Amino acid sequence: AWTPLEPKLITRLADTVRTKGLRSPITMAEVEALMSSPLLPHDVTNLMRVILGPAPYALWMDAWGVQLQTVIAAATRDPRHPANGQGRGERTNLNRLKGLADGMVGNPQGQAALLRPGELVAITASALQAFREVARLAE
Amino acid sequence: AWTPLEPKLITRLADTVRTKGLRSPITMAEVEALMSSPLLPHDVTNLMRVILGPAPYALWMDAWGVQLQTVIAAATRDPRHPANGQGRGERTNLNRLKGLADGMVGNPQGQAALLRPGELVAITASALQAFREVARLAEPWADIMQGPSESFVDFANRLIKAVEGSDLPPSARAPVIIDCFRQKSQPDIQQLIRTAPSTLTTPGEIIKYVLDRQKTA
Amino acid sequence: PWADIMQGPSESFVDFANRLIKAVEGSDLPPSARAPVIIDCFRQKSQPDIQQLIRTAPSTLTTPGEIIKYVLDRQKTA
Amino acid sequence: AWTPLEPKLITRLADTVRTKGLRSPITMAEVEALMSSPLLPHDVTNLMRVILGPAPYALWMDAWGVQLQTVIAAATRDPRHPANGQGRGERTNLNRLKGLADGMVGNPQGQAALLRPGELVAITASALQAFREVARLAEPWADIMQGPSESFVDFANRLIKAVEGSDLPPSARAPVIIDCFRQKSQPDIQQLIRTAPSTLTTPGEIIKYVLDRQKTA
Amino acid sequence: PWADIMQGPSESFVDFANRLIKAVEGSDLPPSARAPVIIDCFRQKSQPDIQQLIRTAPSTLTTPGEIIKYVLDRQKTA
Amino acid sequence: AWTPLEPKLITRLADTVRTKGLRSPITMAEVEALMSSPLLPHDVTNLMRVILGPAPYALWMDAWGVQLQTVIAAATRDPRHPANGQGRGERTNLNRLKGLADGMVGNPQGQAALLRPGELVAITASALQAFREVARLAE
Amino acid sequence: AWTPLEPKLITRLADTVRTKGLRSPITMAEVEALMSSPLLPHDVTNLMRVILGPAPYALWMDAWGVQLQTVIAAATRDPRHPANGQGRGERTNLNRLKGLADGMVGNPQGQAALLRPGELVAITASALQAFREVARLAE
Amino acid sequence: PWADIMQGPSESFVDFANRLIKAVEGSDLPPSARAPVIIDCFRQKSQPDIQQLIRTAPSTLTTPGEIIKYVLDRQKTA
Amino acid sequence: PWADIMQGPSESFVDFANRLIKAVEGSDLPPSARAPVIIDCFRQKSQPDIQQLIRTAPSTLTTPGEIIKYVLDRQKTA
Amino acid sequence: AWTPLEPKLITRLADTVRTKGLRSPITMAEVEALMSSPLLPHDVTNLMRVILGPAPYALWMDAWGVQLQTVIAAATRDPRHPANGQGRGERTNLNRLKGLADGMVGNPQGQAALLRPGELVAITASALQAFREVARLAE
Repeated sequence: AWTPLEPKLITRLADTVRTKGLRSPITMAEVEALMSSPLLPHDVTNLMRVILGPAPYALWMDAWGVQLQTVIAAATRDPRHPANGQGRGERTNLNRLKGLADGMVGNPQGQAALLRPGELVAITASALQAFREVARLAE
Repeated sequence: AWTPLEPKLITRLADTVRTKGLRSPITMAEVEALMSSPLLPHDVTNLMRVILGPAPYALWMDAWGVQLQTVIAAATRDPRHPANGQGRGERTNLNRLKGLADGMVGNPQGQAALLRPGELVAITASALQAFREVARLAEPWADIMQGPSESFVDFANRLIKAVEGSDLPPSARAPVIIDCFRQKSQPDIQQLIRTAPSTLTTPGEIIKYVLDRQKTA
Repeated sequence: PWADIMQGPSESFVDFANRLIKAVEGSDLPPSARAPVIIDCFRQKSQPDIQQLIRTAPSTLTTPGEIIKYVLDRQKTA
Repeated sequence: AWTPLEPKLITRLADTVRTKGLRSPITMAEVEALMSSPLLPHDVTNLMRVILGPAPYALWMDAWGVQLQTVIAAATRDPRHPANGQGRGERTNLNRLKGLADGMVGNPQGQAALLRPGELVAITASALQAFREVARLAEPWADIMQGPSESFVDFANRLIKAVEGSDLPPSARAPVIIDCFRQKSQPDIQQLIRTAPSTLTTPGEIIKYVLDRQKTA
Repeated sequence: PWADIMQGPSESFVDFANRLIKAVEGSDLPPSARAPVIIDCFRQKSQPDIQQLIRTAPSTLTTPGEIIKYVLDRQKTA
Repeated sequence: AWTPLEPKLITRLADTVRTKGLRSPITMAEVEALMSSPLLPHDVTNLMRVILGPAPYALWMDAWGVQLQTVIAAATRDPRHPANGQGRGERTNLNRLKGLADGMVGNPQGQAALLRPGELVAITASALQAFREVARLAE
Repeated sequence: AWTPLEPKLITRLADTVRTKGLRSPITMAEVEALMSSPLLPHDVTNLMRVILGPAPYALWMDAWGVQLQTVIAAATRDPRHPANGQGRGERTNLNRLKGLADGMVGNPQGQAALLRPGELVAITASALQAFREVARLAE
Repeated sequence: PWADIMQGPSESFVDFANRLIKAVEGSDLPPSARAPVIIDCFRQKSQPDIQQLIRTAPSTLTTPGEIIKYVLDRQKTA
Repeated sequence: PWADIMQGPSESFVDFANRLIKAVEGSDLPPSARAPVIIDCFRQKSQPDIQQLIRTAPSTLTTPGEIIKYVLDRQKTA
Repeated sequence: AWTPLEPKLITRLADTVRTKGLRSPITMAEVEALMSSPLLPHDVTNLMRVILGPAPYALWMDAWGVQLQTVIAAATRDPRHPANGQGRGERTNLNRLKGLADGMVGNPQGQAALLRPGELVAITASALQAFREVARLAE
């Protein structure tokens, strides 16, 4: 069952990003805090939509896609990925990682249903690395 | 039984509207949050009275009336409305939607008594759409230039904001943002984008490239 | 005092409308005299650009909300 | 048997390119007209030598080579090309397409002898696409303003020309033209469009409305 | 002469309309040609502020009286 | 039998309108005075032709037509109008009110013959209201 | 069988429109000349694309649509239109007039196949009236 | 004379390239010396804005067509 | 002191590079920290024309010699 | 046995480079003179360290590396290089050309011991071409 993040925590994090900036160690610590439980693509996408401005959000979408593509290359380079399965029918496509696959587009409940925990942690680590890249790039 | 919304949440939402404005995505998210349970006309009316100023409140009353009238036209166009009933005696008049009907004027308890859940959700959706209209109305992309002293991320933020919060179709925002990056964004960055050995086909890619190769100053 | 409210040279129109409606509704006027006063104050205050914008209205505006909507539509973006 | 194109038609086409330019729709129509029958490499080469200046001719040679190389890649990707044959001995090399193969260099009769009709039509389509590329390259919408003394039909002509002859998708031209009519087109016409009792949702409708209610001066 | 009548830079509109209607009705035109001439003289004379005011009329004005009423309503008070 | 209004009274009223204007209470009182007996369309038309300038006269013709049209709408909304009759053959057309009907065009005697007293008082009240509108509009 | 108009005549007409303008009587005579035989929607559309600038072409598309809509209203007001038939299965839709119907989009040969001569003359008269409107409007 | 050709202050670049290629190919140079001369004349003529535009080319341009394409891409729209 | 070295407004780039490399190699830095410091001093000193020239390098320059070669190739002849 | 170049000749060559520059034909002739006998990597490296400034020395190191890499590509393209041998055990690596191989780093005697005469002449020609490139580049 999907539970959304508190809008109070999200508002506090947005104001933190607004006053301290993207690169302060306190901001990265707060992001790591709100990046503790494995989030669904819907959660991370809306979180970055709210805390980041328009141009940093575009940059972050780009960087997140690139990092997820690196993850999928490593996944096709190793059939023992915690997102993959043993047979070929469990291979994870980027539509399933970005939340674009069938039964997931716009629906967080179905998303949480079909996604694997390894998928969730890989998406989360990818999003964190992308946030780091964009923060280092913006300023 | 009617339970009022917390004045603490209402005060926080009012201050959010006061600092961030009516159109910020955080404000719309907060309104969607306080618009979660189906509200009675009394609740939404007092909520908009408190969070909105006088002139936006007048505009919102107008827009809410218009949207409720569209709803009632659709209701008389379909006898299977969740606010309607099967017989003609359950047809829902605008006095019952705006809370003006008999046994409802000024009394939220009686309101909650006589109203249907379909009535409540229709009123709530109408009020949300009216709030969106008024927010879009209360507060030009083709006039945006990068100032001589302005940084590029500020210019990109301002431009993307003005382009996405405008009347363009959703499928026309990215090409417009790109072509505005290319023609605005004073000639140093113009030449920096022009002499791109790779083809940049996304605002994010253009922003990344410019941030990499920009003249540190 | 409502009759002393003017739209400043740099003030936007929604702020002026908010201030004016506040001062008119929080005053000693009868309830049935607020809308005509708000309209006639929109027409005579609200510095001559908006005055001419309201004057040359092909439609007849008979409500403060309608005047506000019209002015917000056709206002000089600046 | 090879028959040359009339020098009268070629002279008329050259003067058309000289007065109207490379990108006018009348010029492209005339080129399509003289590109009706499948031409031999000699014909197209001499035609572009005559109608184009030196620098556009260099650009066109480059673009024609690139397009022919794409064609030959598609040909090696499909043995059923109308220029190819079934066996490997009919595979078509770029020397045969550009007219550089044995028995063809400088001789149009031998050229017409050895060439295939599929070869001819592929060469012709390649040359047409290369001409389009060079024409788009040889000669900004977001910088167009209506001058203080300029009429509105001239401004609309210039703006529609620059918007349709640009890199925008076809589905993004009308909204951009409308929003440029609204934000450019100096504040008298801006206010004239703003105070439109009807909603104008097409550049033609906006042009008609403005032409009706414009300030005669 | 009616075709030489212009609205002066400082003249009001009712004086200009009076002068023009006087000169048009007291002339050699047929009776069935006075109203169209008066209208088309209101549109082309009557210095460009009122010209643009008549041009941007959301309704179609088909009578000198209607044009006079419209202009008197929406005129720039000065 | 039709009796014309005195040109002396009309000249005095015209000079009153010329010096005091259209909107002064003395002018409206004088108009009410000369609007005492029910006038035929000929009388009111010539009166407004003489006392009003050309442009106010055009405005007044417009306003008089509009008010007479409102009167005729009320008349078709009530068959008991003092201008109407009981049967449908007495319904009053605008040609009969404006003096344009058959046997009335340009002839005040025939006008006075065919017109009803209710017709006369309705025409008179309409003309007075139109004069008020034009006076409020001119200045 | 469809035969295109000569590009020489079209070039001469375009230069006539360029030097004399849209409203000169010589230009209207030349347009009437090139509007002699009933043209297919493809022909008139390309002709106006070539001879008219971008903004006059937009205006002309609007006016042509309006005039064709008036024609279709008259057609549904009279089942004896030379474009219509006797039964309801021959009723002519605007997709068939503007060349947007099935089997006609972009293909002039199929266009000439399915279209009626009454359809062609109605389209032609509509286009001529639209050209007149736009010419009167542009200058 | 090819060695006397300069790009005028108001002249576009395609006109200058046309004139230069015409004068170089219609001259007494050997056929194998036209391309290097055209390139080195693009670099030293073609007033200093385009000179600096060609100088700061991240890629090496080794053909008049490539230089023309690059300059047409990155030229200062004016 | 290496951290106080700036390229003068009139100084050429090879003189500035010579002075900077001299002061960096004849200082108290470890041997493994000279190349990164020389690069980052080329990027932040070396007045903004050369700063932008190095910034907009389509290739990644990872050595002082490569930076010097690139700048000498694409420098503004003056 | 390794014999160093005279510091008197090196001082004269350094002053020649200082007064005449890098590109003068007299300077290139002097370099060709001091480039007569096949030099060990130590000799050429110290020579360029002394006669060239810091920035030209960096440029020259770059160019020398590139030219030596071209030489090693030609060497792997032909097993009959005077630096190579017949078997695969005599293939010459860039560590042996730049003097970085085992038993050579910093020791000119061991360098002269293990190096081949073909190796020496290839290194020398590479260094001369690199000097020419840097001289053409510096001014």
